[PDB]
Amino acid sequence: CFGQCQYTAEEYQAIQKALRQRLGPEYISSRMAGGGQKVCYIEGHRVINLANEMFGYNGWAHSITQQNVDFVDLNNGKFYVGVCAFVRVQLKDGSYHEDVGYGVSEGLKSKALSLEKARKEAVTDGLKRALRSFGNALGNCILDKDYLRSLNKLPRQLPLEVDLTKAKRQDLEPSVEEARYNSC
Amino acid sequence: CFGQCQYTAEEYQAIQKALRQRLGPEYISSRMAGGGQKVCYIEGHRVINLANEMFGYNGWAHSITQQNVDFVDLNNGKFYVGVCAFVRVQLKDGSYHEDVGYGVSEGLKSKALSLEKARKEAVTDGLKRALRSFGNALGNCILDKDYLRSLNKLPRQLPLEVDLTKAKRQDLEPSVEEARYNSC
Amino acid sequence: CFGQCQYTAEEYQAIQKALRQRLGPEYISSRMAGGGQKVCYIEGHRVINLANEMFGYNGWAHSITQQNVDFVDLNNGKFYVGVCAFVRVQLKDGSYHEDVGYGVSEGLKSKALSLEKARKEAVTDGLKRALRSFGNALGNCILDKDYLRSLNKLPRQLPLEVDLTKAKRQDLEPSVEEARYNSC
Amino acid sequence: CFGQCQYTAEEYQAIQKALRQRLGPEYISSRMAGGGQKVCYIEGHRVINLANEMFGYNGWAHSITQQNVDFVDLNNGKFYVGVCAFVRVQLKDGSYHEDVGYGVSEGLKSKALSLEKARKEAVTDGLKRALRSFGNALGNCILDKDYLRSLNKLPRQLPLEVDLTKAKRQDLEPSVEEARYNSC
Amino acid sequence: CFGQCQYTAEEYQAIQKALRQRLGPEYISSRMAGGGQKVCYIEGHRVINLANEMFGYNGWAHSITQQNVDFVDLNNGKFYVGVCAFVRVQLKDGSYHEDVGYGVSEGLKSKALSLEKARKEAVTDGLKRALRSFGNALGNCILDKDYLRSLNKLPRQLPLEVDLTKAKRQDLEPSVEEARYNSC
Amino acid sequence: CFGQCQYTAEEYQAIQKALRQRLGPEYISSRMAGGGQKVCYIEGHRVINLANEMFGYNGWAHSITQQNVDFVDLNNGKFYVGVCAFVRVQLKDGSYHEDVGYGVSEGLKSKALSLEKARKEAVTDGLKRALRSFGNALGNCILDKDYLRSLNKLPRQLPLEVDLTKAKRQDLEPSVEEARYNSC
Amino acid sequence: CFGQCQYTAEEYQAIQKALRQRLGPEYISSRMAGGGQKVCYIEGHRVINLANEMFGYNGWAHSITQQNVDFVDLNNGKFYVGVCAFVRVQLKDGSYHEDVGYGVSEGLKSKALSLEKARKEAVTDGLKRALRSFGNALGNCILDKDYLRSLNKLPRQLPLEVDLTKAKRQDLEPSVEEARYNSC
Amino acid sequence: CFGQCQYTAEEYQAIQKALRQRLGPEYISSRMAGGGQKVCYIEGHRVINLANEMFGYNGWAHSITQQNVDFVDLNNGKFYVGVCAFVRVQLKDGSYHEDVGYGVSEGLKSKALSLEKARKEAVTDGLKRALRSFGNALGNCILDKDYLRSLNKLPRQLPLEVDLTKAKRQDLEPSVEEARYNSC
Amino acid sequence: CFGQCQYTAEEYQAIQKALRQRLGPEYISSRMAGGGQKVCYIEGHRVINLANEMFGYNGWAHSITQQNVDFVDLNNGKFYVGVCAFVRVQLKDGSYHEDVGYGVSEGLKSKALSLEKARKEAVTDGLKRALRSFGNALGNCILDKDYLRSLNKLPRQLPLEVDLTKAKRQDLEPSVEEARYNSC
Amino acid sequence: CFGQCQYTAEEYQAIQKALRQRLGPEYISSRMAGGGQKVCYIEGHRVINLANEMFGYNGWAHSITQQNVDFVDLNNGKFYVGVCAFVRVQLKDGSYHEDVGYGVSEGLKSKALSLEKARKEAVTDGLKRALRSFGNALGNCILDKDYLRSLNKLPRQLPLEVDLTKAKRQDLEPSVEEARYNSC
Amino acid sequence: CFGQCQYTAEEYQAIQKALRQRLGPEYISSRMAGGGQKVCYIEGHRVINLANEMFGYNGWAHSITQQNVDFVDLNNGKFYVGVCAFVRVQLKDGSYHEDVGYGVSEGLKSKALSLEKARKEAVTDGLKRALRSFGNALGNCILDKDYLRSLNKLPRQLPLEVDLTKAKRQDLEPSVEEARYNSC
Repeated sequence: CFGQCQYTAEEYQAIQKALRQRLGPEYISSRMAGGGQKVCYIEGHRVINLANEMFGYNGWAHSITQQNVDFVDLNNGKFYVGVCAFVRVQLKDGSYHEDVGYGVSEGLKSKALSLEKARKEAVTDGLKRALRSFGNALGNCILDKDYLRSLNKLPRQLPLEVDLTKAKRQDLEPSVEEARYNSC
Repeated sequence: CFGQCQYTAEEYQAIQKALRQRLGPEYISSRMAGGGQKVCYIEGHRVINLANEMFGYNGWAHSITQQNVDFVDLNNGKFYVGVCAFVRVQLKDGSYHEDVGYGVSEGLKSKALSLEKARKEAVTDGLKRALRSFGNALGNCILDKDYLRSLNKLPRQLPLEVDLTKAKRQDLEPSVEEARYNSC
Repeated sequence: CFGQCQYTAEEYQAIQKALRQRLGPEYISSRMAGGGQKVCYIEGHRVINLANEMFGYNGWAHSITQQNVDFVDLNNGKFYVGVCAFVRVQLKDGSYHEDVGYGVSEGLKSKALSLEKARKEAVTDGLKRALRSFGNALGNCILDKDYLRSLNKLPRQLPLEVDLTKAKRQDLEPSVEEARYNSC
Repeated sequence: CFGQCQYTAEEYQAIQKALRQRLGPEYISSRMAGGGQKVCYIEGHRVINLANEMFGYNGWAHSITQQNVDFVDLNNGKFYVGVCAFVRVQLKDGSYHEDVGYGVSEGLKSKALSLEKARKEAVTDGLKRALRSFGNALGNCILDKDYLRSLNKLPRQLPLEVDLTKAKRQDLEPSVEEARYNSC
Repeated sequence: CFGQCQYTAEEYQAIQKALRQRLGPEYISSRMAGGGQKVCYIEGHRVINLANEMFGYNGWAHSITQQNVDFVDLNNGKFYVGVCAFVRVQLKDGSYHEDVGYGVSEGLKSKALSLEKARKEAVTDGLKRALRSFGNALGNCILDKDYLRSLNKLPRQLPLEVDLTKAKRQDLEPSVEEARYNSC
Repeated sequence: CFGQCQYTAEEYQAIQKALRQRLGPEYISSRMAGGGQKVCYIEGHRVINLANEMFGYNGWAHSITQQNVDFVDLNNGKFYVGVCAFVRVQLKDGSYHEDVGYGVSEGLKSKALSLEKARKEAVTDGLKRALRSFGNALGNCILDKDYLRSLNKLPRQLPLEVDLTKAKRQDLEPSVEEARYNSC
Repeated sequence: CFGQCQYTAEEYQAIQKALRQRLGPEYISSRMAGGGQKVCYIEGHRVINLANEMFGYNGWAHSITQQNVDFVDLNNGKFYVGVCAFVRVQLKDGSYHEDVGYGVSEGLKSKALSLEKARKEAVTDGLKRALRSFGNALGNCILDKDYLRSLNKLPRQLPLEVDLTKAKRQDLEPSVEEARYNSC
Repeated sequence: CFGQCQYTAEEYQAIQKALRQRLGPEYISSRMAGGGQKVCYIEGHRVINLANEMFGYNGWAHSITQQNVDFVDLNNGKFYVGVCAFVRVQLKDGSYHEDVGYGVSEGLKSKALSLEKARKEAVTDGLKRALRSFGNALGNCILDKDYLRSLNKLPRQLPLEVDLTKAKRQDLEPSVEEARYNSC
Repeated sequence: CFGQCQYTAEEYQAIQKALRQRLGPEYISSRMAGGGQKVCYIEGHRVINLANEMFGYNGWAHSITQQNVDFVDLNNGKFYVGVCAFVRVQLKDGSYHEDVGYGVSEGLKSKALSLEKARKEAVTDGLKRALRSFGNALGNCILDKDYLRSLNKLPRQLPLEVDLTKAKRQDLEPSVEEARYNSC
Repeated sequence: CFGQCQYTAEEYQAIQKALRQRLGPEYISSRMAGGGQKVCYIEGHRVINLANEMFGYNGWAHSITQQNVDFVDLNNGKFYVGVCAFVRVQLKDGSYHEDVGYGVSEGLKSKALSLEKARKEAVTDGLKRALRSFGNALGNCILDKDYLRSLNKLPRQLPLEVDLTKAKRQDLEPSVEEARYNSC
Repeated sequence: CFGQCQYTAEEYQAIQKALRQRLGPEYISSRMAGGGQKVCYIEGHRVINLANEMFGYNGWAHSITQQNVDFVDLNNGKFYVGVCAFVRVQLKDGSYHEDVGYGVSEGLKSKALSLEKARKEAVTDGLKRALRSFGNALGNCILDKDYLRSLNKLPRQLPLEVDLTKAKRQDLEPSVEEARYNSC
């Protein structure tokens, strides 16, 4: 089952070589840090799809080992919420990587929305930081300074328009059900 | 049993390819956020059916690892309830994904109804966010900005009328019972 | 034993296809919500029989993982009781689904009756919401808005009179005892 | 041992078909609810015998997972006692069903008798509600409204006189001891 | 060992048929309830011998899962003691039944004697109520109203005088020791 | 080892038949209850020897599952000590019986002696009550009223003088050591 | 290993027959009870040697399951210490017996010596009372009243002088070391 | 799986020889310590890539065994946060190394950002210090004084510009998916 | 390994016969008890060597199951320290013996030295009392009164001078290393 | 895996002989103790490399079993921090050694830096003291007084300049990757 | 692995005979006890090397089962620290010995240094006292009074000068690495 299967040599080399390279300009987005320069990051769904495409959708898993609210402060009617989360990512071979993410809320008035934002963000950057440890292709290169400098010297590409003419419009999946029938 | 069976190659490719694409305009609904623009989301039962159709009704499971009431506040006779829930979704191969959902209640007067809404919603978006990690087909594409922009440029389709002439009107299931007899 | 047997292909397809469709007008009942429109729901015993008929009487199980009284308030001599319950439903293959139900009591004067109602209702809607996740046939369709709209356009069928001429009037079960003898 | 043996096909169909039907007029008794109409129920020993006859005396078990006194109140010299009990019923195949029962005492003066009544009744309706989930024959039909309406249109049968000429008057069991000798 | 051996078909039918019938007039005794009619019950040793004779002396076991003193009150120099006990009875096949018994003391002056009576009685009716669930022969019929009415219409038999000419007067057991020698 | 060996048919019948009968006049002794009639009981060592002779010295075991001091009260310089003990007796086949005994001290001045008496007596009647459940021969018949009435109509036998000419006067056991040598 | 080996038939009969008889006048010693008659007992080392000679030095074990100081009181400069100890004795076949011993100190001035005496005595009579349960030869007969009466009618034998000409004067054990060499 | 596979001789010698040497001038960076000289260190991603390249991306894992906030102090409106983290690095053969890292924040005003920095840095230097123990190539040489002195005598190389013409611009990985297909 | 090997017959008889006899005058030393006569005891190292010589250096083990300081009192500048220790001695066959030792300090001024003495002595007499249970040769005979009386009638032997010409003066052990080489 | 492999005879003798000798003048460094003479010690990385070279990089592991801050004192604006750490070093054969190290900080003003220094130093000398127990080659000889005296009589060798022309300048490891490919 | 291998006969006799003798004058050192005579002891590293040479470097292990600070007192500016440590030494056959050591500090001013000394010394004499139990060669003879008296009558040998011409001056171990290669 999970955490027991042994990677084959061809699969090992494929995944290692694929993880060796860096990301392209489409993945990295930017934010305006408070009292700082432009901070480059990667969207959560981009890294998620990268994971399901590199290790397989059934090849990697992530769990929240422990999450606790660090603080909820009420200052002049605003809620400052800080939350930490421990996220562990495990492959199908048994390897794993555990890292901490932080969720921060400072502007919202409603306490419930503040905790919602804080906990969801804590989990999402926990996942990001835990997947970063597996190689450059999953998001390590964002921390490299020379890589960011080279990125700054690239043309600003326009966002791609999604061609959805072949999207999912009917529920029944004849191919998937047929394959599962052949597997049963 | 569950969490032990190994996915076959044909089934693996079928589910991976099916999870690769995005959702169609029928799945995404909209809400009017308080002091915000239109927020797009997916209904819970849509994602549930997507799960039972992609992995099989017996292929995926979800459990509530931990749920705790964050706060219940009484302000001038109204109840503000905020609840967090940890939901873990596991496939039949052993892979899993754990995520946090939040339930919020702010308008209801009765405390019992407020907690009912908060806990049920916390579990439902916990399930949604935990299933989002498995691919674009299960709801990841809702977070993509370009995908939403493309969706905004689509015609507004009328809701489909359900043809229920072949609904379930008798309890006895001759086909299911016969198949189970042949299996016993 | 339970949670270990593997579903056969024929049984898998039978149960999947049976779970794919929706329910008929006989199952859904209605309630008059306080300060609201007609709220449609499904009776507990209907869903129970649906479970024993779809998965077999020995094919599904449910347990109360955790139940705790959220609040018991005494307001001007009335008891407001709110209770939450965690219910886990497991099939014979190992798959499972866990969900939360709420029990509410607001009118009864006696505390004991209020807790009785609250806990029993909490468990019953916990079972309902946990069985809802297995497909449309077990009660998912109640949440679909288009399905409810189509239901509203149906004739109001009169309740069926139960023909009990073949009810259980003697204790001794010659068929069951004979079959168990042949099995021993 | 218990919870490990697999049901045979013939036994499975026998028990399923036997559980499919409903109960006869002899089983259901009535009570006069406080400020209400006639409430129909089933006696505990009737359901107990139904269990030992349907699944075998060694085929089903029940345990009290957790019982706690909800409240003991002293009002003007009377004791109001409310108790909850969690009862789990398990078959010899491993299937199980867990449900909550409530015991209520409001008239008795002595505290000890009040707790005796409350706890015993809590366990007995816990057993009833946990056995109800296995099918219509074990007591599910009591909750069906149309079934009760049909029952109201039946003649009121006189209670049966027990013919005890073949009761147990001697301790020694030659048949049972001989069978156990042949089994040893 | 215990809880692992499988009952044979002949033994199963013997014990089931023996448990099917009811008890004779010798077993049931009567008590004068405080402010009530005659309450019929069964002596503890009668049920104990019934157990060792029906399932074998090595075929059934009972344990006290949990016992706690509910209350010890001192009223004007008298001790009111109420105790609850959870008793679990298990057969050699693994089946089990768990039930609650209550011990009550209200007249004794000495606290130690009151607790002695309360705890011993709690355990004894715990055993009685736990053995009641196995069938009519072990004491279920005491709760049947028609059975009690039929019992009231029976002649009052005089208590039997025990013929003890073949009692145990010497310690050494040549038969038992010889059989154990042949078994070793 | 202990709790695993299976009783043979001949041994089973020997022990069952031996346990079926009642005790002789030598075993039962009498005490003068405070403000009561003559209370009949059995000495601890008598029951102990009965156990080692019926099941073998290596065939039965007893353990103290839990013992707690119920109360130690100081009244006008006297110590009233009440102690409860849970004793579990297990055979070599795995069967067991658990029961509660009480130790009482009310006259002694020294606290240490009072607790000594209370705890030792609690354990000894715990053992007695736990062994009572195995049959009439081990002490069940003491609770039978007709048996006691028949005992009252018996001649009062003089206590037997022990013939100790063949007592144990030398430590070395040539027979036991030789048998153990042959077993090694 | 320990608690797993099965006793052979010859060894079983040897140990049973040896345990059947009673002790000789040399073993029982006497004490002058405070405000009482002569109390007969057995020395600890006598019972210890009896154990190592009956079951073998490697055939029996004893452990202190739980020991707690009941009370340490300071009265006018004297220390009254009462201690209880739970001692479990286990044979090599798996059988066991657990019993409570009490240690008492009332005259000593130093607290440390009082606890030393109390705990050591508690353990020693715990061992005595736990070994008493295995038969008459290990010390059960001390509780028999007729046995003590017969003992009182015996001549008072002078204590035996130990002939130590063959005592242990050199450390090296050629026989034991040679046997262990042959065993290795 | 992980922690079970045995390293081969050729792989063992390869990794040992590779770990024997020291790092080149590109890896070590410098910081200006407060009131101190230039402090040399290694970037986190450099060591991460070194780990995935030396032991394989699936050959090493790291987990956070325990992390606790040492202190959060508020001094004149600034937050001094000190956090410790225990990080354990394990190879695929079972070997492991556990070490402590510290995260420090002293300048930031917002508490949430201070804890974010402190915890993330604590984990990152925990990983660094835990990987340092495996050899000189993974970062041990930074602590050698003579190595640092030799480094100071080296020319200051300009940072390398990353050639990203072959970066990751499309999601689909034909090579990885094909290899996984061949492995399934 | 330890606690699993079975003693051979020759080894069993050798150790049993060796343990049967008593100790010689060299082992027993004397102390002047406070306000008492001469108290005879055995030195710790003597008993230790006796253990390693009787059961082998690898044949017996001892562990401190639990040690707790009973009291540390400060009286007029002196420290009275009383400590208890539970010591368990286990043979290589699985047999064991557990006993309590006490450490006492009353004269020392420094607290640290007092606890040092108390704990070390508690452990040493715990070991002595736990080894006493294995037979007369390991120190049981010290408690025999007739043995001590016979010892008093013996000539007072002068202490033996140790001939150390063949002591250990070089570290390297050619014999031990050669034997271990032959064993590897 | 780790802690299971058995050392071979040749490897055992190699490691034993290598551990037998002492260290050379290059390893030992000196410190100026406060109010003391020159204190000789060994650098952490030296001992680390000695470990990876003697037992192999995959042959030894170390873990922090428990670390707790002993004290953090604020004296006139300075922070005195004392920390203890328990470090366990285990070989691949299962052998282990556990020892305590202490971290001390007394001069630093910032609390965070003080704890950083204290905990890191505590772990590093815990590792040193735990590795010292394996032989003279890993650092035992530092405690020998005659060895230190002989060291003082040696010429003061100049520190060696590291020849880094063959350092690690490229990430890709063709040899390691090729060996791992051949191992997969 | 460790604690499982069985000692061979030749190895057993070698180690037993080697442990039988006593130590030579080089091992024992002396200290000037406060207000006492010369106290003889053994250095820690001497006993450590004795252990690795007698049982092998991989043949014995030691662990700190539990260590707790007994007291830290501040008297007029000096720190009196007393610490106890439980040390367990285990051989490769499974045998073990557990003993307590004490660390004392009374002169140092700094608290951190006092705890450092106390804990390190506690562990070191815990190791010494735990290794003492294995025989005379590992340090038992230090407690023998006649052995010490004989030692006092020996000439005072000058400390040996260490010949370090063959010390460890290069890291690479060709012999050890070659042997490990042959073992892999």
